[PDB]
Amino acid sequence: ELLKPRTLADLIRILHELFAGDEVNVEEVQAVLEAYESNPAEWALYAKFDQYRYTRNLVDQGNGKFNLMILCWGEGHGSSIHDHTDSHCFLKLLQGNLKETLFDWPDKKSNEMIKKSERTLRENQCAYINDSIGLHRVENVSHTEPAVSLHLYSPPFDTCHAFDQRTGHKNKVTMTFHSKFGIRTP
Ligand SMILES: N[C@@H](CSOO)C(=O)O
Ligand SMILES: [Fe+3]
Repeated sequence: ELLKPRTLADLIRILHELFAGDEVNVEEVQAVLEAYESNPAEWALYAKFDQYRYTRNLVDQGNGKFNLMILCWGEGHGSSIHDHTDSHCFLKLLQGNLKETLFDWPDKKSNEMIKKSERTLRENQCAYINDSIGLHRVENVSHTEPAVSLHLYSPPFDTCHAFDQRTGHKNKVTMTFHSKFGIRTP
């Protein structure tokens, strides 16, 4: 039975229930994430920005089944074209807007990676990606408004690949956390 999360804390409790087993009902997880109405007071602790690039701030470790984190995107900050290491990845906007550009997995032959589609993700909306859907880039294209998003990955992963848009060549990258549970983790 899926109920509306009343607060971020309630959302976390609900997620622990939805991930108690060995599989993931993607549509139910997406629905509960969408239903949580972003309340900035509840997540201010995690919203730690860096001047030069987007930051990843761990909120909950999901008793091992998932990581829930808040990403903070300065004006003009974006990601690489990347995969998600055989994990489910949910993205919900808490503040601002992000542009998501989708790409196909490259062929082994070196070639320009052409965009398959793009969309604008708006406040409170929840998107989903996995490697079977494709690769993506996420960017805050705003010149005036920082963006904040809530991300859930299951299983957790701390490495992925970044893809060179001009060739499709990939490189392994290790992901780091700017903070964990509200504490800066240099
Ligand atoms: N996967 C990127 C953010 S775009 O993914 O919903 C990251 O976790 O840093
Ligand atoms: Fe991503």
